[PDB]
Amino acid sequence: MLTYGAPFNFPRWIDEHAHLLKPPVGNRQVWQDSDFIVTVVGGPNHRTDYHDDPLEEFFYQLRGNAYLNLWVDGRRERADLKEGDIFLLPPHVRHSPQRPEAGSACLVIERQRPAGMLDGFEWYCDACGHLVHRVEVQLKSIVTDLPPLFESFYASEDKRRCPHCGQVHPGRAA
Amino acid sequence: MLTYGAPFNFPRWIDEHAHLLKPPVGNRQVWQDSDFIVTVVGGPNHRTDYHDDPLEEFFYQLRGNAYLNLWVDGRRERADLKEGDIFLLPPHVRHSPQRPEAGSACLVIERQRPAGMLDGFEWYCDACGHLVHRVEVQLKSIVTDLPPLFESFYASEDKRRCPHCGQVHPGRAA
Ligand SMILES: Nc1c(C(=O)O)ccc(Cl)c1O
Ligand SMILES: Nc1c(C(=O)O)ccc(Cl)c1O
Ligand SMILES: [Fe+3]
Ligand SMILES: [Fe+3]
Ligand SMILES: [Fe+3]
Ligand SMILES: [Fe+3]
Repeated sequence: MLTYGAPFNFPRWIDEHAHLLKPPVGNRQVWQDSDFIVTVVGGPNHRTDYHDDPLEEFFYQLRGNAYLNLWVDGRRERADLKEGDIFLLPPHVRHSPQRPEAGSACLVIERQRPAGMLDGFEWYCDACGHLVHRVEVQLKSIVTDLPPLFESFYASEDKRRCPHCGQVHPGRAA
Repeated sequence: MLTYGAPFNFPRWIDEHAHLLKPPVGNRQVWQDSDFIVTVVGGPNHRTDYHDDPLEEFFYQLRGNAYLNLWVDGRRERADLKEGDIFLLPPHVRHSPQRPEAGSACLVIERQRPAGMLDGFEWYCDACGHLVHRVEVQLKSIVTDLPPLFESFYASEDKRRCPHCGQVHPGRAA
């Protein structure tokens, strides 16, 4: 049987769940308990973290503009997602999605991570660019597991303290 | 590094490769050698086969209309893909994509199949609806491996002969 239901108009679905896309992630999963994690992400979001996904991530910026802050070698990069753009991210490339515009919508498709394959969430220093803190987690829900992790980073100056130059990361204000 | 390149406008990409989408599949893969198999499928295609994918398949009918002939229990069903519709197909649900309109375009995303996980391609009888022929293959390319398989079915009345009522499947004319 069609465990995930019949086909349905996507633009309409987005219009109807627009009000449900809220910070910090701006996340909303389309189907539950599926191998393909299909989500729509809107704005304005609030991400100061760099995600380290063990698998690839597909992007299709349907509405509005957004961009991904990245690290390509050891340098911070910016990959813009102009409305209409699609993009496939190689596994493990560090990325921090910046979605500043309201009414924005990007289709993001990922995969359920196999047991033992963990996701990483990182923060780097503004000053020396050194790694400040990293949390590895067996990701069970890209919609609910995230906010709690960030909150623990923001609630601790010890986690935010750069082990290289001692600078304390701005927390939820960077 | 961005092994798959930078983001790019999708509508434009489709406009530029429109002429490359041809029968029987109407297939075109966006990125090569990736875990996520991202393809755009246009029309008019020519499919008389039912695909048995061991993994899920994501659909997003971007341009035009199409439909999937299915089997939901033992009955032939039809799941329409109206322009704008998205759909996630559970693994193994038998489906035969019918894409009759030219200039049509549907985003189809699947996964690279792990060794040992085979794909099935089937044909059923018009008369008794019984299974007429099934080929299992370690799918290495949903863009090039398909046509050769179908051609062998069409070139053999023995493969097309229903083991239940003896009716010979119409081949590439059903
Ligand atoms: N790319 C994202 C995004 C995003 O693109 O906004 C949000 C959540 C997660 Cl888990 C991601 O991997
Ligand atoms: N759904 C499809 C389609 C399709 O939707 O047209 C084409 C090729 C393959 Cl291998 C598929 O699984
Ligand atoms: Fe990510
Ligand atoms: Fe520092
Ligand atoms: Fe299929
Ligand atoms: Fe028959």
